[PDB]
Amino acid sequence: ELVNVVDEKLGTAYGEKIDLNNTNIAAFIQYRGLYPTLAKLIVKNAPYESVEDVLNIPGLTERQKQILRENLEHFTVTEVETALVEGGDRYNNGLYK
Amino acid sequence: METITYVFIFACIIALFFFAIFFREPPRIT
Amino acid sequence: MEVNQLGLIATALFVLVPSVFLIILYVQTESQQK
Amino acid sequence: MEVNQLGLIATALFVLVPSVFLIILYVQTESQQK
Amino acid sequence: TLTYDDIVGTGLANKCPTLDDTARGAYPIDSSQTYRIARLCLQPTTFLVKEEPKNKRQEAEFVPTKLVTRETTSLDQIQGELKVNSDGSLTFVEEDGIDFQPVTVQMAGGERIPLLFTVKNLVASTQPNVTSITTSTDFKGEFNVPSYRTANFLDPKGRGLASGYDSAIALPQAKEEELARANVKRFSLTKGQISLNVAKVDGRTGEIAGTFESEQLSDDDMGAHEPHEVKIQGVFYASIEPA
Amino acid sequence: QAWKGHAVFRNKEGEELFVRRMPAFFESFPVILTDKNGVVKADIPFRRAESKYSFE
Amino acid sequence: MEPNPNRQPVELNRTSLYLGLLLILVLALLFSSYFFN
Amino acid sequence: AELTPEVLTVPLNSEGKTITLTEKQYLEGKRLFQYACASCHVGGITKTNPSLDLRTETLALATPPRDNIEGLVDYMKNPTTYDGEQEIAEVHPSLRSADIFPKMRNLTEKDLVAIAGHILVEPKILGDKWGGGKVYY
Amino acid sequence: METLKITVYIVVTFFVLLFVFGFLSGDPARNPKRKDLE
Amino acid sequence: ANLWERFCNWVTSTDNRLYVGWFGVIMIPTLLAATICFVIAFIAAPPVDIDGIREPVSGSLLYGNNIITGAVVPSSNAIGLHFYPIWEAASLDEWLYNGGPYQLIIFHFLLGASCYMGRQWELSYRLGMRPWICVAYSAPLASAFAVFLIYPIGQGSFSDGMPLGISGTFNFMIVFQAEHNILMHPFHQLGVAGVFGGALFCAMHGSLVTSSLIRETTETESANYGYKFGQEEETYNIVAAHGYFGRLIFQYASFNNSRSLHFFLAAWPVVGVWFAALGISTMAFNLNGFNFNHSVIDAKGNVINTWADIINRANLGMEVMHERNAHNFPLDLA
Ligand code: CLA
Ligand code: CLA
Ligand code: CLA
Ligand SMILES: C=Cc1c(C)c2cc3nc(c4c5[nH]c(cc6nc(cc1[nH]2)C(C)=C6CC)c(C)c5C(=O)[C@@H]4C(=O)OC)[C@@H](CCC(=O)OC/C=C(\C)CCC[C@H](C)CCC[C@H](C)CCCC(C)C)[C@@H]3C
Ligand SMILES: CC(C)=CCC/C(C)=C/CC/C(C)=C/CC/C(C)=C/CC/C(C)=C/CC/C(C)=C/CC/C(C)=C/CC/C(C)=C/CC/C(C)=C/CC1=CC(=O)C(C)=C(C)C1=O
Ligand SMILES: CCCCCCCCCCCCCCCC(=O)OC[C@H](CO[C@@H]1O[C@H](CS(=O)(=O)O)[C@@H](O)[C@H](O)[C@H]1O)OC(=O)CCCCCCCCCCCCCCC
Ligand SMILES: CCCCCCCCCCCCCCCC(=O)OC[C@H](CO[C@@H]1O[C@H](CS(=O)(=O)O)[C@@H](O)[C@H](O)[C@H]1O)OC(=O)CCCCCCCCCCCCCCC
Ligand SMILES: CCCCCCCCCCCCCCCC(=O)OC[C@H](COP(=O)(O)OC[C@@H](O)CO)OC(=O)CCCCCCCCCCCCCCC
Ligand SMILES: CC1=C(/C=C/C(C)=C/C=C/C(C)=C/C=C/C=C(C)/C=C/C=C(C)/C=C/C2=C(C)CCCC2(C)C)C(C)(C)CCC1
Ligand SMILES: CC1=C(/C=C/C(C)=C/C=CC(/C)=C/C=C/C=C(C)/C=C/C=C(C)/C=C/C2=C(C)CCCC2(C)C)C(C)(C)CCC1
Ligand SMILES: CC1=C(/C=C/C(C)=C/C=C\C(C)=C\C=C\C=C(C)\C=C\C=C(C)\C=C\C2=C(C)CCCC2(C)C)C(C)(C)CCC1
Ligand code: OEX
Ligand SMILES: [Ca+2]
Ligand SMILES: [Cl-]
Ligand SMILES: [Cl-]
Ligand SMILES: [Fe+2]
Repeated sequence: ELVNVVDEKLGTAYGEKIDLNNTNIAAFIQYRGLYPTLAKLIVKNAPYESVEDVLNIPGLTERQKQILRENLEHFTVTEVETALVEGGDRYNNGLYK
Repeated sequence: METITYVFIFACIIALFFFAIFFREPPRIT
Repeated sequence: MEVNQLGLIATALFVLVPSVFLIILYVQTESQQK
Repeated sequence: MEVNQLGLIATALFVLVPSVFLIILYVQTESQQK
Repeated sequence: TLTYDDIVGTGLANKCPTLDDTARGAYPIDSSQTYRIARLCLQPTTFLVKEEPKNKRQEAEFVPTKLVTRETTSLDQIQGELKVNSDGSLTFVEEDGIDFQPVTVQMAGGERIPLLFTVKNLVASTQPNVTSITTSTDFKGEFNVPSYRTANFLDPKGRGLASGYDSAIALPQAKEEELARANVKRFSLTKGQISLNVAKVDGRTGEIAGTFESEQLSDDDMGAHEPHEVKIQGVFYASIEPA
Repeated sequence: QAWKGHAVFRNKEGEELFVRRMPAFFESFPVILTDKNGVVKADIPFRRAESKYSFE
Repeated sequence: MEPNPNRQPVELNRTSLYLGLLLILVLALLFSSYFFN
Repeated sequence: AELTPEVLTVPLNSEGKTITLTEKQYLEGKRLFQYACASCHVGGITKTNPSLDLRTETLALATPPRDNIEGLVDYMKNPTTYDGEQEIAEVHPSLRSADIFPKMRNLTEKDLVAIAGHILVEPKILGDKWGGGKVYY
Repeated sequence: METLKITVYIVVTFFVLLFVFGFLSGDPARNPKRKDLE
Repeated sequence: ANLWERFCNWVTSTDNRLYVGWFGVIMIPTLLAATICFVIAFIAAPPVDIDGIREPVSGSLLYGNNIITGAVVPSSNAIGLHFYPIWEAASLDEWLYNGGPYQLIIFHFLLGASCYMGRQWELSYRLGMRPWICVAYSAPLASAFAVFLIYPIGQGSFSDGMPLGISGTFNFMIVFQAEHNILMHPFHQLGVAGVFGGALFCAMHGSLVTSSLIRETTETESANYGYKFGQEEETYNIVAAHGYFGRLIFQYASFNNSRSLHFFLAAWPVVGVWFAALGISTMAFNLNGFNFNHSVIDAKGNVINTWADIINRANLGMEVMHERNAHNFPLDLA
């Protein structure tokens, strides 16, 4: 029984929040202070077993840690989807304006 | 069968070109 | 390809019938007295 | 009925080609001088 | 020393570096030192495709094919960690580089076989106790083969995975079930395997060269048909460095 | 597509039975099985009411 | 060009037309069943 | 509809203060924006980085906030990435990099105010079209 | 494929030479009226 | 006469059923090669990766096309303007995959048609005619050059040449509209005036001449028999024709001079089509149609759409949908 995995993923938290394991990096522009520095660090250090694990990325400033903490309510994690993360698509998913 | 039809019609047209040129009724000054 | 199975006869008669009409008229023209 | 789908064009051309040959010949015969 | 203008349009740019016949030395591994491959290059010379068994169900063979996508096939500028393991084996952990090429080859009779020839996320290991890399060293390991098309790719009727229609819009009232495999795009991710057989070593420079053979699946057209099995053979080159 | 393999027919006693082959002349042909010596052991009966040789 | 003397007129009278059409149509009526099969 | 004083009234700072631009300032703003910015920011988008636009909400969520005259003027003096983390004058037009972006050389403080005001007023007029890209053309 | 290449090159050169030398062969003189155009 | 002299006499012979001539010496082999390659490809060529993205497009009849859908597909975008003769390929299979037939055909065709034009001059010279029929032929020819050579050059790839096929032709047109807004370009409008006008004057002229034919036949025979090939007397009454058309509009809007009339008949479509061709050839360098997108603005600054903007929306649909897998970056710059 054949499933479109992206559509299916849209029915998980991926469709509701920024998925640290899958969502393309431009989504981090949605919230103050995340783009591009933290966005880059997050994508680079993905996947994460839980949202809070994002606080454990090495080299972070106290400022960066606080911004992340203020933005945890906007993050989620789901299983890594090959279709969303191959091709460097997390950095450029072929969508512009 | 479609392809056969198309190529056939084309070939008929080319043959027609041949007859229309070399076996035309000759123009004659009266 | 899943073509219309009547396309062949349609095309064939489309070519043949008027072509034959014309050949009949031409040939019966040629055989008239000069 | 599951007939051969070429039976129609086969029969049609079988009838039409020689019939046409004969009609051509007859008509160009009639147009000849009496 | 050759420049771009010397190389451009010659075909040489799709070739891996070679080492001359005198390069039969040994490159010492200091197990206290960390190492990297600074450049891994793979130049395919033959693509073989496993014929689909007639139904006799004997051993279907790999048959030769003709490359139609020209000299666009090599993987290069690949780099990654070269770990020294506790048992003295070396493990290459591919990090980055031009580690894939779409390639279309053509079978006898005309069938075209697209594949993503790749070593993405390659993890290849030697035999234990390799105190030096020699012309007797080999690497064997596996890699990832993602879908030949990525998720945005749209088929000729506009259907796709991450984009596109989800139905056969040209057939508004056709029964969907028979078309499901075409309507519902799927993203393949499979494993490939590769052996690197070192034939030449420059002990002084850290350069090694040899032959490779890889095995992987070809394009499955986002789940529309069964992929073919491909075996790729060619030559390789790598520069080992302390890092 | 493929050879299914060679079919060997046997009765309940384990004797090998051989299907009588169709000669080219016949558009249709009955199904009759004999032993190695040509003695009838099995068939597909037309009329069943007095069948003695059914596969069953 | 100088004309060809081997040329002959061709004829088919009406009776021959009717006979021919009869032949063709009856042959078609006979064989058609086999063409459709 | 008219280009009223209310439309031309835009936030001066983050502290609730507004400034009312004149019609001539708006025109100057359009002209100077076209002159210095539109090559990349035509219609409110960004051609060399479409992920970042000139929509007011986006500017509001930039660091430091850019959804006011002051934020935009400072940006035009000392542009940063969207999170404020690095200074990008070296690859983005600014007064600070007027040496390498020569069109910024004749831009005055007044000019910067006018451009900023254009950036804030235009979406009040054009709505989704501003920063919308081709979808909304 | 080298032989095809050489063959085509030779053919093309042949016809081109025919064209050039042909128009060089007193073409202005080849008309029904005034031929002395030299 | 020696052999060369004899050969020259035959080549330029006015008695050949079809004139050969020196232009014909180049034209014949090139057009034969182009024709043969075209026909063979159109029937039997395998799909071609036109856009260089390993997404082969089937053009030939045997690979699932009919006459309307069929084409010889343009060479790969990966090739660009590189010369891709058969011998640059490692194999015919490669040559075919990458669209070599397209280059072979269009190059032989363009050479051959240029020679066709020269040949028209040449024969006009041999027959003691005035020489400018070929100049009229320069109008369609230039247009072919525009779509097979100049546009590819400007855009940097023969993959952008017009495909050799009916639907491929339509593809080329739609994409051209998307990328240059050609309808809004005055050279294309002049082209349209050229062909609409050409047809109008053709029908008009036809109708007036036909209308003033002098009675030479009975009602039971074709009026065409009223004219005999090579007769000295004109077959219609131009004074009556002019008398009619001059009253239809007004006297001075009608031609009483047949030569002036026929010159007009030659010039209108030829000049118009020259402008069409120059339109394609200059949009080849992206000097595009008029852009009145958001030209009309109300007092507040609200955009007030005009028909140009609706055109713009259609153009947008075309732009975003064409070659759906070829673009990785937001702007289509060539
Ligand atoms: C009228 C004859 C004619 C002509 C003009 C061409 C022309 C062309 N064919 Mg060929 N072709 C021909 C007959 C001809 N063909 C025939 C009969 C065949 C069947 C055997 C073929 C088979 C064929 C194939 C299979 C292919 C071609 C292709 C080519 C092209 C490249 C040729 C080349 O590189 O030449 C190199 C030769 C020269 C540069 C000549 C230089 C020597 C002279 C003496 C110097 C002066 C020339 C100079 C350039 C200026 C011109 C003079 C002018 C001022 C009057 C070219 C478009 C290829 C193609 O189209 O690729 C896409 C290709 O694949 N052709
Ligand atoms: C009544 C219907 C109508 C009219 C008036 C026009 C009018 C015009 N069309 Mg349009 N067109 C039409 C229907 C019509 N079109 C249709 C149904 C289609 C298909 C959907 C098109 C498609 C079309 C296209 C694609 C294009 C045009 C364009 C043109 C112009 C040139 C047409 C031409 O040269 O024809 C040939 C006819 C002549 C050469 C005869 C002369 C005609 C002129 C215009 C009349 C002069 C009258 C004069 C003003 C009266 C003064 C009297 C004086 C003596 C006192 C022209 C302005 C073109 C354009 O946009 O130009 C800017 C263009 O590109 N038309
Ligand atoms: C009413 C609507 C309308 C009209 C009247 C036109 C009319 C025209 N269109 Mg336009 N077009 C339209 C709508 C319209 N278009 C729209 C809506 C679009 C957007 C989709 C376009 C997009 C468009 C494009 C992109 C182009 C045109 C062009 C043209 C012209 C085509 C004719 C030509 O080029 O002759 C010139 C003659 C030729 C091209 C023929 C060359 C013949 C060669 C020399 C010989 C061939 C021999 C052959 C193979 C064998 C012969 C038989 C054998 C037995 C001998 C013409 C001006 C084209 C153009 O202007 O070309 C210059 C052009 O490229 N149109
Ligand atoms: C689509 C429009 C169009 C076509 C197809 C066309 C076609 C033709 N016009 C000719 C002539 C002319 N056309 C003229 C004015 C015009 N012609 C126009 C529009 C057209 N004219 C317009 C609008 C005008 C007004 C300006 C003049 C003034 C002339 C002539 O004097 C000339 C002629 O002789 O008229 C009878 C003929 C040239 C003969 C030749 O070169 O043989 C050489 C080629 C041969 C024998 C075969 C080549 C086959 C090739 C190799 C096939 C492969 C390549 C093709 C391009 C593939 C095309 C595929 C399509 C699907 C696009 C040819 C029948
Ligand atoms: C209810 C009411 C009150 C009723 C009252 C009616 C009352 C009686 C009216 C009287 C008063 C009246 C006159 C007032 C007029 C009102 C008003 C002006 C009406 C305007 C109507 C209308 C829009 C005018 C349009 C103008 C006009 C029709 C434009 C088209 C004409 C066009 C421009 C011609 C130029 C083109 C020219 C180059 C054509 C030649 C090319 C082509 C024809 C060659 C073919 C050819 C030509 C030959 O030449 C000959 C020889 C031959 C062989 C030949 O092949
Ligand atoms: C599939 C790949 C393989 C391809 C192979 C094809 C090669 C063909 C070679 C065969 C040669 C036989 C041809 C003879 C027929 C002939 O033309 O004779 C007719 C006359 C009579 O010849 C006349 O002949 C006379 C003698 S006699 O009458 O023949 O006895 C003589 O007096 C006179 O000088 C002479 O002109 O010849 C001429 O008028 C001059 C030759 C003109 C031929 C030009 C061809 C133009 C082709 C254009 C390309 C477009 C094609 C697209 C199709 C629409
Ligand atoms: C305010 C702007 C400032 C000015 C700037 C100037 C701009 C340059 C203008 C260009 C000048 C044009 C000169 C024309 C002369 C000429 O053709 O003479 C040749 C003949 C002479 O007329 C014939 O003249 C004959 C006498 S004689 O030959 O002149 O001696 C006579 O016998 C005959 O009856 C008569 O019809 O002209 C004609 O045959 C009739 C006119 C036909 C129109 C020609 C134009 C070509 C077609 C239009 C182009 C198409 C454009 C639309 C696209 C589809
Ligand atoms: C692959 C390409 C194929 C295209 C080729 C086209 C095929 C053309 C076939 C031609 C056949 C036409 C026959 C001419 C028919 C015709 O002209 O006959 C009359 C004809 C008389 O000829 P005459 O010598 O009298 O000269 C009269 C001339 O005007 C004839 O041109 O006799 C013959 O032709 C010999 C054959 C006798 C045929 C008699 C049979 C008819 C009896 C009825 C049979 C059906 C009913 C049976 C009931 C049980
Ligand atoms: C058998 C059969 C088949 C069928 C097909 C057919 C139908 C065939 C045909 C018919 C046809 C239809 C054929 C043909 C061809 C044609 C011709 C043969 C023509 C001629 C050509 C030429 C010779 C000309 C040339 C010229 C020159 C010289 C110069 C220039 C001009 C011209 C071009 C004119 C099928 C597939 C079913 C199956 C198998 C078998
Ligand atoms: C439909 C049908 C199908 C198909 C069919 C076919 C395919 C046909 C074709 C075949 C064809 C395709 C026929 C052929 C032919 C030919 C003829 C009948 C003869 C001739 C010629 C001639 C008559 C000419 C004359 C000449 C001229 C040209 C020049 C000079 C010299 C001469 C006089 C010699 C089938 C059966 C499968 C099945 C069923 C149905
Ligand atoms: C400064 C320049 C340089 C150098 C230059 C060069 C040194 C070039 C040259 C010189 C030359 C060396 C040029 C040319 C060519 C010539 C001509 C253009 C020829 C033509 C031919 C004709 C036209 C003839 C005609 C005809 C013939 C074909 C046949 C018969 C008749 C007649 C005689 C009429 C370079 C590039 C390094 C770099 C940049 C700058
Ligand atoms: O290839 Mn045929 O079309 Ca001239 O633009 Mn860019 O490239 Mn492609 O897109 Mn749009
Ligand atoms: Ca070894
Ligand atoms: Cl957004
Ligand atoms: Cl497209
Ligand atoms: Fe006329």
